[PDB]
Amino acid sequence: GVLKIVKVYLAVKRRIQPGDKMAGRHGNKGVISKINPIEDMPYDENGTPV
Amino acid sequence: TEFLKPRLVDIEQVSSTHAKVTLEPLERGFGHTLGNALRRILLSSMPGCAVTEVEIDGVLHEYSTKEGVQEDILEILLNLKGLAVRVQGKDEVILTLNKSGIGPVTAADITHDGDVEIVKPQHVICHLTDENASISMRIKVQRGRGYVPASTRIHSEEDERPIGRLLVDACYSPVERIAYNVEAARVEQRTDLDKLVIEMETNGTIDPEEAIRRAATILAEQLEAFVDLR
Amino acid sequence: TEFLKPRLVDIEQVSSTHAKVTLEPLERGFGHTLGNALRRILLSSMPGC
Repeated sequence: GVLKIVKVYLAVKRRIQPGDKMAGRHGNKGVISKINPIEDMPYDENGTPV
Repeated sequence: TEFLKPRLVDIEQVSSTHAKVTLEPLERGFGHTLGNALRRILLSSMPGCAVTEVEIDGVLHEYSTKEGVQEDILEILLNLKGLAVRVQGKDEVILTLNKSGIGPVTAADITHDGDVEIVKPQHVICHLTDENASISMRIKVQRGRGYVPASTRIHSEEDERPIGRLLVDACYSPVERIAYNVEAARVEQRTDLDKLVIEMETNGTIDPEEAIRRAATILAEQLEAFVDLR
Repeated sequence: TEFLKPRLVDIEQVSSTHAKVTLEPLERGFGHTLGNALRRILLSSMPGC
């Protein structure tokens, strides 16, 4: 019944956002709630932000 | 009111990238007042240049691989995000790069426009393995600020481009890192004064001093609203 | 640079002593930049008797 078939492959670049799921290797899960601007992030004495 | 203005004292540019800026005298508590406010501005608002678009011939999309080239096209694009460019006159320039042969292609190999300085000429772009391989591209560098990803642009950009042309996430912001230390400045009478030492690490070009001027200007512009309108 | 300035919107002077002041629009991050800087000045630096 099928005369001809066309397969298309799309590639999509997905960036992380709130709602995505992240974790370590110790069973520590979490969902991203908010993406904070770098200015607002806690930063050490040296200036390097977390 | 015992108004007291600071004066820009030392600009120890340890490296073109890294620069310390001492600043004194500041009245008590203004070290941190100004220190933090500037730091916030410096990180975000700071305007700069970045590769917005790319076009390599014989390349339809970023996921393909070119023959005679070690790096896949995405890898090349990543390197272009990192490419440090200063455009003096215009806000938009399109640089060309035609290179061949068995060579690690660097930034120097790009044909520099009269008013376009390549800050890190040694910056790696692509590795040409086959000697008969010749790579030819045109990189559009625009001036902007902050971070404008390609996904932001495609969404608002109903303006269709030709296939072939590869849009890139624009990292316009030049300031890589910034921190401020506050030490006590000593006057004959006033030992409660403070000095502000701002340590900046930026990519190429954007001059420590010049960036300071601009950041202070942005803050003052905002203050217009709270002074002038009530 | 496409400098985005805020405009003083509402001044709800609930009392002569107590007043709320809304302010918009501020570009991202400048809320706290300006907010805190002003607060510091307002408290420790405002001269008086």
